[PDB]
Amino acid sequence: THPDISVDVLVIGAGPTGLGAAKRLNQIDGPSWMIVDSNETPGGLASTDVTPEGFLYDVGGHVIFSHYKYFDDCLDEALPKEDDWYTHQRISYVRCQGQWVPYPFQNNISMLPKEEQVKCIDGMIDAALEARVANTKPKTFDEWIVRMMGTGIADLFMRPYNFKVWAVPTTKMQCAWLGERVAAPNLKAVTTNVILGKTAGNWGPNATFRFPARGGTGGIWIAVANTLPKEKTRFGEKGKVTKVNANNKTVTLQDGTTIGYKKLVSTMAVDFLAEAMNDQELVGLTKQLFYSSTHVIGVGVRGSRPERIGDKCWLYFPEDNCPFYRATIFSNYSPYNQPEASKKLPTMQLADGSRPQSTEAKEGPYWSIMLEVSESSMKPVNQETILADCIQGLVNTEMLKPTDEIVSTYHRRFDHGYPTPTLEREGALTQILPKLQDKDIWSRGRFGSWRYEVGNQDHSFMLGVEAVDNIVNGAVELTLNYPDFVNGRQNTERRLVDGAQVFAKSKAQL
Amino acid sequence: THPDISVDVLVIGAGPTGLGAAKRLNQIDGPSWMIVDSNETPGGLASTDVTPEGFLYDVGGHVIFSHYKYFDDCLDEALPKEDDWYTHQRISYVRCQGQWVPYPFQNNISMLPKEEQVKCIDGMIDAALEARVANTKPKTFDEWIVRMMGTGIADLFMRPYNFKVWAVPTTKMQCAWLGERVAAPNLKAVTTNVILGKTAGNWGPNATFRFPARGGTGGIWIAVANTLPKEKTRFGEKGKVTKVNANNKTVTLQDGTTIGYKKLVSTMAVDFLAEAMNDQELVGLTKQLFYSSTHVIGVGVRGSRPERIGDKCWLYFPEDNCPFYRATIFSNYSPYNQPEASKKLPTMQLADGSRPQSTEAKEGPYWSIMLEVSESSMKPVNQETILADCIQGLVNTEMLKPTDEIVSTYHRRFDHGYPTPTLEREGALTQILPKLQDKDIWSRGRFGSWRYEVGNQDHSFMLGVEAVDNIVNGAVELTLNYPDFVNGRQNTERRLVDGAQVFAKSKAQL
Amino acid sequence: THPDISVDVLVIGAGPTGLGAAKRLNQIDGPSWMIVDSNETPGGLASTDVTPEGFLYDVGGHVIFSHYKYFDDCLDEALPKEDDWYTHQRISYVRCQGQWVPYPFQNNISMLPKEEQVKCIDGMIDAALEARVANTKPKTFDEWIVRMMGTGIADLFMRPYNFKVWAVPTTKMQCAWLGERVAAPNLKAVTTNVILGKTAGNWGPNATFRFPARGGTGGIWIAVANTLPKEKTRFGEKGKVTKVNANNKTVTLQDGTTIGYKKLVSTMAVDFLAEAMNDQELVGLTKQLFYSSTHVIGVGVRGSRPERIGDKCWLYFPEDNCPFYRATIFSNYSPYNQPEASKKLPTMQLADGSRPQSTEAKEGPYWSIMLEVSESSMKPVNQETILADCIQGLVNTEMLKPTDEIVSTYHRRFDHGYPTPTLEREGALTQILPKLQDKDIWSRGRFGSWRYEVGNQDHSFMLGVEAVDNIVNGAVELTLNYPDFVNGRQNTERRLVDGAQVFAKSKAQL
Amino acid sequence: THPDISVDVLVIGAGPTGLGAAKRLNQIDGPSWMIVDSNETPGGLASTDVTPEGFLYDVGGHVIFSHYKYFDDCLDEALPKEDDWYTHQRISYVRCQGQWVPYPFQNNISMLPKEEQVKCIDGMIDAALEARVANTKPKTFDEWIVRMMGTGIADLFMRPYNFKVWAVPTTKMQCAWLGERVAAPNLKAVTTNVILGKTAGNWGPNATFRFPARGGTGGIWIAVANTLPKEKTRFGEKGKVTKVNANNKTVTLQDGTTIGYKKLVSTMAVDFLAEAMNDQELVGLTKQLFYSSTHVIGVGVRGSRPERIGDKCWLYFPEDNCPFYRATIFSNYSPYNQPEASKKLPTMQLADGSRPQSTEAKEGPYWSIMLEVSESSMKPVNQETILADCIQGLVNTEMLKPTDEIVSTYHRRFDHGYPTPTLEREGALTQILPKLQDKDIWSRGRFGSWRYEVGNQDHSFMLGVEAVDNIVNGAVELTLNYPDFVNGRQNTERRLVDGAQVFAKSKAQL
Ligand SMILES: [Cl-]
Ligand SMILES: [Cl-]
Ligand SMILES: [Cl-]
Ligand SMILES: [Cl-]
Ligand SMILES: [Cl-]
Repeated sequence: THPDISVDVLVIGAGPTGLGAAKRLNQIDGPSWMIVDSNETPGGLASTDVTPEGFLYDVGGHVIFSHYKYFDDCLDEALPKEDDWYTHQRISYVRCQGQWVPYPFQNNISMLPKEEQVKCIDGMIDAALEARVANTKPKTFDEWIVRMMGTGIADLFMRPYNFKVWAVPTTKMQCAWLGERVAAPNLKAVTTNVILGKTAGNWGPNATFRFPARGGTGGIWIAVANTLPKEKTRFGEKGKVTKVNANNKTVTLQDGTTIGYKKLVSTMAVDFLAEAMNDQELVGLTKQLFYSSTHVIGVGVRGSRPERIGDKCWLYFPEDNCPFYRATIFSNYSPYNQPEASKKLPTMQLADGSRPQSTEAKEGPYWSIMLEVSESSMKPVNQETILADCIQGLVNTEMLKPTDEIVSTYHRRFDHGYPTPTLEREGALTQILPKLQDKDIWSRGRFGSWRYEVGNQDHSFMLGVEAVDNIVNGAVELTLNYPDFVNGRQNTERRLVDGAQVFAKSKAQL
Repeated sequence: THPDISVDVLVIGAGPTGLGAAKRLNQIDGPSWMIVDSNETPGGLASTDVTPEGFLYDVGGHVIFSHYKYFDDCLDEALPKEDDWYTHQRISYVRCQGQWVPYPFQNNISMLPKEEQVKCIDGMIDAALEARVANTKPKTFDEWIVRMMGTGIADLFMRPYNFKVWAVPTTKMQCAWLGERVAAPNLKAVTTNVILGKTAGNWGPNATFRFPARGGTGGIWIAVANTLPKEKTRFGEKGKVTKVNANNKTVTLQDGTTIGYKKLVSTMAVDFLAEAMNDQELVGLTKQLFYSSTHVIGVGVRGSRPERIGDKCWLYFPEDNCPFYRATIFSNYSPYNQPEASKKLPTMQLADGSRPQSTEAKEGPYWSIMLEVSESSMKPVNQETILADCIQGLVNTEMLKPTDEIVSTYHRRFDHGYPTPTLEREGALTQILPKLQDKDIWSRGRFGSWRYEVGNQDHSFMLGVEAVDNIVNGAVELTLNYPDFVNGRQNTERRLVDGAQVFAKSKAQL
Repeated sequence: THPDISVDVLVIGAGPTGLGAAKRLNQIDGPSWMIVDSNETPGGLASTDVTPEGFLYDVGGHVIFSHYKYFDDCLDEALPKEDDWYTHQRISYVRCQGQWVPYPFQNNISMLPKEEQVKCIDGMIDAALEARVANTKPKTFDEWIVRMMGTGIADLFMRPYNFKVWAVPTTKMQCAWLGERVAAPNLKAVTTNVILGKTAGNWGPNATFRFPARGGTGGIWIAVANTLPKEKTRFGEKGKVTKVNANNKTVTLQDGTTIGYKKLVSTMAVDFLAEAMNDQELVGLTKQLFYSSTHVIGVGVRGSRPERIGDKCWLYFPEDNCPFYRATIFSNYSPYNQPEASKKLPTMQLADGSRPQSTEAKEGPYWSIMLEVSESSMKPVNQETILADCIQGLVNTEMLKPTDEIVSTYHRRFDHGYPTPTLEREGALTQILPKLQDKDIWSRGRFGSWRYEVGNQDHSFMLGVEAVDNIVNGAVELTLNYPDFVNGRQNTERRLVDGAQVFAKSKAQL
Repeated sequence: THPDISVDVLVIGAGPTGLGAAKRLNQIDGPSWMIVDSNETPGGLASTDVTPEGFLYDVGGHVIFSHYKYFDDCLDEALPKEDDWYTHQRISYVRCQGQWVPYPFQNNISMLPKEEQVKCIDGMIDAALEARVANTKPKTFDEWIVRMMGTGIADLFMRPYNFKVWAVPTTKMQCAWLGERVAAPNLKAVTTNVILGKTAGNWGPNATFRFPARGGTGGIWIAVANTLPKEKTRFGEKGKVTKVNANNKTVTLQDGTTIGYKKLVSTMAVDFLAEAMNDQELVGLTKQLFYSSTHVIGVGVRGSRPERIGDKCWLYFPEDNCPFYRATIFSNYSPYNQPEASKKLPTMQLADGSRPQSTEAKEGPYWSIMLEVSESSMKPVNQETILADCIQGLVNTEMLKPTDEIVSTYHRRFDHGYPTPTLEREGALTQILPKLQDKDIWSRGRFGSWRYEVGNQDHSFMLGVEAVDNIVNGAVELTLNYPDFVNGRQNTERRLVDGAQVFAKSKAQL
């Protein structure tokens, strides 16, 4: 019995990974293909939301750094106009003992209190000496931290912060993922800065970045998707997958529709995929994986951007005076992430949690703060108090004065927020993924393949691109299996226009 | 003024690298292409000669170990029959002080004289203690050797042997090339074997290998070339490139024929290429490279295979009692590498150099020995004596009895034999290659790109495949730039039939 | 009330330590002095017993190596005749798995079975690598052993043997005592000998030694004692100390005699001394010390010296097939340690424990074996079976054939045999000794000061000499407080005739 | 032919070493002895001079830290009255870049400029990392310095200062001598101090010291000499040795007197001694030694003690703005080192070298500065200028205002000042000293035995004491051969009243 639809390559999910697949499928223009998503708006976790008050919020505050020229190509194609983008410098700090320590923390001990400087420089001297002699490798994230930074910085920042964000102890995570995530501090340079009182916040791929002028980051993915042939997309309730029959290569949609595929690129969470397959073995396997949920909190506030806030981009909060691990001055990325000054809005509450002296709609201007709070079986959070707790936290960290007027609030919980690089992860993935591929199913993405090291938007996008390129041109999936390889190089070879398309164009013009 | 011929991609050279380009160009079947070679017979350095007496000789005794499924696919296509191949186990030894030390030498100290064992175990102990503390990297091949094996093994085997093959002292070479070439010995394992008297000759990719039943390895490349559209090839005097005009992208052949190209894949020696471009800058750059010439000496001998020879495949000769660094019992690979026993041949001489007691043509059977002797500006060789010196060497090493009857002899000198991994190499290549690429010229191959670590038949074949794959599909050239990456994995993704071809075939079906 | 006798310096005990004290007191001939001992025969633990059958036995088999010229002087004086001494070369072995391994064990791995050689060479490699990097110090004897020899040699010899002798686990002992006792094996030299099959039994002060022709080592001390003025000695029941009144410096003897002293040199076991002082605090401190008792077993056997025995001097037994840790072929030291061949003796029993076939007194010649067995609260021994058990052990270790005729037997238990270098030792001694000295009591000797590293006869002799030299001439007690100092040098300065006596002699000549 | 005088032991030189010998010869009161010196006043280099203006100057500013109770006893005997001594605390600083860095320099990096702190903390970090792994020993003082402090502190202080004092480059000196002279800095402690801004100037034996109320240190040795039997001393021109006839053990004095000896304790510089012996071999040997001369400069200045000067005791000057390596505020040690306030003196010059506005004799009070300048074949110094140069330096280092009134000046050059611990030293001494002893000559003292490690007054005194003790009581000369042993312990055994004298006294009481 024939399926309602038959394609060579079926793409499930229209987030960055899925759209990457679609883009390369569309570029090659060889096999037939189709992309579906239960959401009417493509973008997935890289989408932007809006409060009724006109405040925009990305899903946690997303800053792009591109490792791939291909990813750049597709962005330039979607938002080609110069004024589609703003370019910014990374102003990042960590909140430690009343003071803002420039990112990364481990490289800026100099901004700490004297007593704390001691504990830190001590830990590093120890670690540098043991390292001069070490011949074994760190078994856990935690060991790596101690080995690389010493007990001083471990206890002061690394350990408490990482629990606050991963929702699992540092001793429960693996060490291989953090090539380009965590900076290994040089003893000599660190003490030199302590002596001099200088800073060093240039480490990391976040140096300088682009942000879309309108629509938040979610705008990019809407623009990218628009380059696809509408009839090959199926977004909304009509595109919600409810069943995957690996054995006879057919997917079933919510509305009963059936799609037949030769090859399946799934970008939904691999545990949901296992469920949708009714494959008991895979379900059990995926159940060995671990993830944290993410609460994204949005706070719209009236007033000119306080000088105390300055041009800070994102801030890290290791201390326990606030529930959130990171905050972003989202209003700094684009003036279109919040209403214009002329827009009149009533004050909902003051930062201290009290009623405003006036509930009349007043003018702005406005600024915006975006928060993230992790959740897991090891770190539960109370949904009905988290917004209030977050706002208090903003007070406690002197992000807001208790008098500051709050004009808009945003709170949304994303079940699958972070794929946790646990000690167990690979043992599971090295079974799950191979077994899926033996069924002609490329499971890829932040939760498709579950590898955070390679879980950024560009990474995800390329996972989709490279899956297709593997399916069609026999390309090695570098991003999936070799995070350090792709992350350590400039990937310039693959382009939105490869030789193939050039030669075909010229043969058609004769 | 139009050229006689115009193709999208022109391939110069039909050795493995060139043919690799061809097979993928021919597979993709997109851009137009053409392949030329000055030799009527494709195969390059991987081809086979035959003496008038019917004894075959490869260019030094070639053994195939594949790192790529794609390579395997093309061999299977060209020689699909089970009985087209022989599969063998590596029986390799090193000749040291009257005894046969199993390969690798450094892993079998137990087979040496007691006095020599001491010198070696001592060396390793020292090295192992300094390694426990070392934090810098070796600057030369020689340092690497000392660090990894100790002075004992360095002076006994490594140092003398490597000069005898590379034709340059170990102190003039770089350390980066030897990932899978030189075995780093483990002190405990080595001494445990010395105590017990056990061996360990399983290290290396050569464990089990296959070899063509007929025509030598050259038979493979003739077969592979036959799967190409004949009309797209131009082999022989008609295909000899004499001039390359990079500025207007046209090549000129010996017979005056002009060929225009959009992309050039050049597999000739990059120094010859620079010469053919009349590009002074590149000629100067290429002259900073270094290579050794290779003398291949063949000796056909009458008699049943001596038990003293046994099933030995190839043998290493570090000592100075013979000029050759290696010997291959070529007759062991295939019964068709030498005449049948029923064939009658006259004896040309005895191993000791004297005349045969009888110049009548007697029967066999026969066995065959193939020698290699290196030459360079640092190690000259006398061509008119080398054959004789080699035969004497065979006597001194007890490979031949002074009474053994020589039936056939072979000697040929190949100017460009080994691309020497000198210290200066990369300094030159990282200038030569990029500058060539800016002219849309992909120089690839054993001398096309000059990197030995990736200079085997499968490496070369792939260098060509990947050059095309980069030109057409924007694939990254992994084999060229990341030897250790391609050598350390199973490269299974690229196939002689990719999804592209499958999907196009099914689209033409309906 | 005046005491019966009053001397300036009183010496309790006429072992080597006491005799040393006396000899220098007598040389200086300044302060008045006196030496007492409960034994009619001076010598203490360095005395010799005789069986009724005419078989001599030292208290464990004593071999002199002199660190002091002073010690040499007194022996030359006591036994000045050339033929008073025999000179020997140390032939020492360790009984391991049916074989005799030359001393020291850790230096002769070559003589072990192959399977065991591997275990050992492995341990040493591990330890050599850890050592290359170690920066801390060993906390226990055990740790020291591992660090210096590896787990292989530790489990095979060091750990089992050291318990067998010290009667306490190697984990319970300190590491500082073994400067010149335990050899630290060099990895390269060891493996070099395993490869070649050579030996290395020259390590240690025991190389070549001299032994008294007559009266066992006990003869020496009788002779030394005879050079003292008889009226200044009091040996026997008349010289047994029963009370020490530190407060009014008066000693009381068994026969009621009281002796007044200004300075006391006590060479009795320091725990006995505290008891004799009725000093509760010191008693409590001394009880923190630990010692092992020694069983000395003597076996006289009929027959020419078996060739299997050869010229072996002393032998170490780490295995558990015999209760003794060491055996000495005491008959080898001097022909006068056992009866002449012409002497007729009845056989008491056979080595297998059976009755002899003849109980008539037959002739010799004879040889003699001396054994040692340790006892402690951690290692009890059954006195009534130990002799039989020892004789069986001599059979199991093939020291005796079950047929060998045993002519004489000897067994005596010395309560204070070895002062155990426990972890707790120095904590107690650094209180005990100074507190005793504050009372003008120099407690010195193998059990007077309780320090094994400095507990040989010469050491003890010199402890007494230096004690007196401190009392009279303000000399620093080097042997007591700096074992490594005196052991690591040639002590040539102090002589039996110092300038003092030379100048006095010359002033009396005028 | 008999000598005019005959003694058992003859002592040449009445500095601290000679007087040490005499004191013990006098205590023992056994052999006959006699001490001679070419100076009417005993003290040697530890004697005091006086300027006509009434200003005292030690030979460089001598500060006593006693390692020996014996030394203490003799000083208590010579100067028994409480008010014979002043007790002080070590206030010591190093002059670096306009600031006073508390001694030791290496432990107080915090007091440096920020740019310099970096250079130093960097060097230590490097050093600490190499030390974690080092397994060889330093071949020179310089290497020791680098290894122990880093190139930072090496270039800033150690290297320049040590040449400025030793008159030789740090690379020309040996490493063994500096157990208690140079402090090995702990990285963690140093950086902790840099961070906190704290100090640490307690390291060293100089913590708290005592100084003779009257007569400078010279008063001590005058008082000590006075305790000797006058008739056994021969000081002055009458005591000047001119010949030493080692072969018939007779010494010849200036006035022709001949002294026969049995043992000779020579404290004159061993080079002069070899000369006096007319022993060619020893002359050659002694010429292999090296020494630096010492210029002592004394500056008396009118005025109350400037607050700028404070209670500083001695100060180190590594920088090249002054010729002197050390300065002492001698006036701070005792009020009797300079005239009383009431004394009237004319101003000789101003600190700037100009004439005084008034040559009338005005009152005080006064203060005194003592400087030291080194000289050698590698570092000449111009005698006629040095005084002025030194005064200028005092100006440059802001020790003196150019207006300060200089009342008195002192300058004297001591040919033998410092025995240089050169690399060659021991190779010479280990021949010189033993060869001398085979002749019954004990050469001892700062230049008698030439070892600086053990060349302070107490060390010297004891070298003499121990020499006599070796001659008479067969005592080991610990201070001569084991500097580290004596320096690292409290030497409490040898006293001015030993048991010997006590017992002899009580024997004569009966
Ligand atoms: Cl070529
Ligand atoms: Cl006792
Ligand atoms: Cl019998
Ligand atoms: Cl002198
Ligand atoms: Cl004036």
